[PDB]
Amino acid sequence: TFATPWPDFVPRAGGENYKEFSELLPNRQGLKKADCSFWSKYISSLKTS
Amino acid sequence: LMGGSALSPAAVISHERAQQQAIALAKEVSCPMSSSQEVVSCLRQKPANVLNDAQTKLLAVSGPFHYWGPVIDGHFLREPPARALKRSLWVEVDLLIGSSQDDGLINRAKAVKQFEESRGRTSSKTAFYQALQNSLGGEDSDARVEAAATWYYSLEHSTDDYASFSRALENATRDYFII
Ligand SMILES: *[C@@H]1O[C@H](CO)[C@@H](O)[C@H](O)[C@H]1NC(C)=O
Repeated sequence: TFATPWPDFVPRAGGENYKEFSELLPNRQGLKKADCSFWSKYISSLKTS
Repeated sequence: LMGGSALSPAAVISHERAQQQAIALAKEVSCPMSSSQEVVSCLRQKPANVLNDAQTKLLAVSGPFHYWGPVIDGHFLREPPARALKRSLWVEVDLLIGSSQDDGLINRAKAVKQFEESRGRTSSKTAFYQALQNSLGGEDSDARVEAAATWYYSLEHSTDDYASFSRALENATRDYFII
């Protein structure tokens, strides 16, 4: 009962939660999932092929 | 111009494809393959139903580059249009252009599926999407563009369901053949 309850990083689709250090401390869900699919899934097929 | 262009990558099929597409036609019905004057001299006397049978057997696969379409001819088209759109200036005609959101090449092949459902060919749908995915890159089907664009529309789930794979394929073709 001091702030919002932090949820743990569930390594799965529909999860991957984190905490945004703003005034309300909200629970977001998925950081840079557009851009961390770019460097991790696009280029990882371009670099090996 | 409604839902179409003079720059869309099926508006001018080439001699590599158009000569192949009639060679592909003469294999369907029992027509002789000798030369140009013999792949027409059977088809100049075929009944108009069995020749439109051989369109549905052939257009249900192989995708948009294997559509029938215009060919560059020296008295009608001096150049492919991407260069030829700059080769034609000082002519005045206003343009009101525009597509729909519903214009998909699955949707333009809605009547193609109906005869394929009539005789019954469930393999003429999963072979149609990959042949559409084969055409999704360049006209030569370069893997460097086909693997690049299949990431961007995120359709690498042709495994269990045709829910997201059939929709996001229509997303991809419409933003390169239409819009
Ligand atoms: C196709 O495009 C629309 C555009 O509004 C988008 O909402 C939709 O999610 C796209 N389809 C897929 C399967 O991503």
